[PDB]
Amino acid sequence: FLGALIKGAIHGGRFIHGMIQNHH
Repeated sequence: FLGALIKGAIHGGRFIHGMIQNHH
């Protein structure tokens, strides 16, 4: 029930595109 794929949210939510949830 961790939910978080560690590597701290992929890599910190910026590798893809702002986490797609942070984007800009």
